[PDB]
Order: sequence, then structure tokens, then C-alpha cells
Amino acid sequence: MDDLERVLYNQDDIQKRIRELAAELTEFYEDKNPVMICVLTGAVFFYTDLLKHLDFQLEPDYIICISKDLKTNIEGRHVLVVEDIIDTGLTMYQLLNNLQMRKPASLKVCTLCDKDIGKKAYDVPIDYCGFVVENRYIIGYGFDFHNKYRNLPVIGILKESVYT
Amino acid sequence: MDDLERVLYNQDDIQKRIRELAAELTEFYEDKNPVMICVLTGAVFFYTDLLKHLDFQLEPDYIICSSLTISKDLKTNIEGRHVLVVEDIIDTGLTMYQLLNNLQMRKPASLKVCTLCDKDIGKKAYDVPIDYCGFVVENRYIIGYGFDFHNKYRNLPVIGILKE
Ligand SMILES: Nc1nc2c(ncn2[C@@H]2O[C@H](COP(=O)(O)O)[C@@H](O)[C@H]2O)c(=O)[nH]1
Repeated sequence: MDDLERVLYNQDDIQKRIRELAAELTEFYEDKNPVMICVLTGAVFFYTDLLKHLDFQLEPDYIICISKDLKTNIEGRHVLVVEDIIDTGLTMYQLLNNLQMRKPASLKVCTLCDKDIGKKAYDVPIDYCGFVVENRYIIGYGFDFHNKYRNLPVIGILKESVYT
Repeated sequence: MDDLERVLYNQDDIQKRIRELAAELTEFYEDKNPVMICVLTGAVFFYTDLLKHLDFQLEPDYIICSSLTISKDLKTNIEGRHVLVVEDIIDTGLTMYQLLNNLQMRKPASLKVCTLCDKDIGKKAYDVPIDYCGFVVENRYIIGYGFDFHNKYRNLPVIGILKE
């Protein structure tokens, strides 16, 4: 907590936003038996918290980028990619391009955070976004620094003095 | 929720147990920088909830397997590392017995098992050492809190029995 510069969002903020996102996703996916792709290892906290509010049939899958590909054939499937944060958009840009060639019925992105770096280098459509954050080192709620801080029940900023 | 024959443990029971387990784990793993392996997908809810209570440096890793086919192997070289396997439920013990044999060959410094549930089926086919266990469950099909049936029921905030 001493290494934390300031808190951007508290646990109450986080849970309220997750419930809102879940309701929005339910509106579109409830009837679609979507493949909900979790981008390991960063998106896990967000992913499970979302799944705790999705009261319908869905098929989990995981990807690491490809090091680990998808176990499900996504052709003709409604697919949702769950990500922790989008910075420049490079990874997502290439991810979507790859996945789009597999011919899914639909493909959308849901990210916990979108880093405000102004105009991103890659034009990535973000359909669902939890929060827009400052261009700083984000820490807490799954975000780590040297495998530390993931347990903090907030989304905050790491002091520069800690990593520089 | 109407497909539940009955609830075995509510969210309050689960959360209390997780805090107890986290305290127990900290005792041993605090200064060990362990590799905490989550056996996806069922164990993911339990896994992330535990990690929210672990206030020390640790390295997450994930494995996807079934009894033994490993669809997604570890990213981490566990040679000389302290390793904890986080599982959802141990039934006959076959899956964990094979997983442990595979992991022990990689030469970890230590290797322990943490399971959310242990299904009481009497003498198991394999004598799997369980170091940490959340609850002993009866010989029925368990549903909820990560446990699914045909890709349904994971979101339930309780651990319960699937109706016949
Ligand atoms: N959802 C759910 N999965 C179960 C149940 N019992 C065992 N499994 C799954 O079967 C495996 C354990 O079986 P074992 O190899 O011990 O017989 C684990 O993958 C576990 O998740 C149950 O009652 N409910």
C-alpha cells in the first residue's frame, strides 16, 4: 500500500462496473452459447468475476499470445475476447486479425481497462470497456509488478520510485 | 438455481473457508515464491478467490488436462521451485494421481495439493495426498461456484447437488 501512489478505483467501483458489464453482455449473448476467450494470464481476475454474473450457457477457452491456441473450433461461433488492458492495441489488433480468419459468427472485445494514451497506434474496436485509465503503471486487482500487488482490492498507480 | 436438489455450502461458508485456507497457505508459502498452478476451468473461481487473500510474491501458472492428456502445459519451468496444485474436486483420484506423477518428474523443490472439494467415495482408486482441502462432499454430482454440467451452473454462488 505504501508503494501505491493513489487509488483510481476501489472495490465497490470495480464490482459495480462488473455487474453493469455483465448485464450488457447478457443482453447480447444470453441466447448465443458464446465461446468466452480469456487471454492468459492477465485477464483471469476480471474473467472469473464476470463469469460469476453470467447466468447462461457459455464455453470457456483460453489463449496465450500463438503459444497456446484455442481448443474450440470457433467457426460459426459467437466469440468474446476478454482482456485485462489495451495499451497501444498491437496485441489485440493481431489477435482479432488472426481470429477473424477462422470465420466466427461474431467477434467482440471486452477489456477491464483501456489505457488513455490518446490516439492508439492500432484501430481496435472495443465493444465493452470497464474503465479508462491514466497512462501510468497500473497495479492491483490482477495487475502485478514482479508478481506482487495482484491481491490489492483496488486498481491504482505504482509510484515511479518503485520501478525506476 | 431451481435445478439444485439442495445447497451444501453457501457463499458465506465458502468465503470463510477460503480465508482459513489462505491463512494456512501463507504459513508455508510466504517466503517461497511458489508457482501456484490452477487446473482450468473448474478451479478458477476458487483459485482467484484464494489469490485475493495471498499477500506475497507468487507466480501463477495454468494447466488444461484430462484423464492423461495435457492440452495446455505449464509455461514455467518448475525445477527447483515450490509448487502448489489448485484443483476443484478429487473424485476417484485418477486425474490428480497422473498429474502429480507428471509434475514430480520435473524435479520441483516441493509439490503439494490444494483442492476445493474431496468427494467422499470411500477408498479411492489412487492414494492421492491432499495437503489442503476446503470441504468433504458427498458422492453426488456437485454443481456451482465453478462446477458446471454441460457448460451451465458455474455462476451459482453456492456448491450444491444437481437434481437427478
Ligand atoms: N462438475 C463436477 N465435476 C466433477 C465432479 N466430480 C468429479 N469431477 C471432475 O472430475 C475430475 C476428478 O475425477 P477423478 O480423476 O478424481 O475421478 C476433476 O476434473 C473434476 O473436476 C462433480 O461432482 N462435479
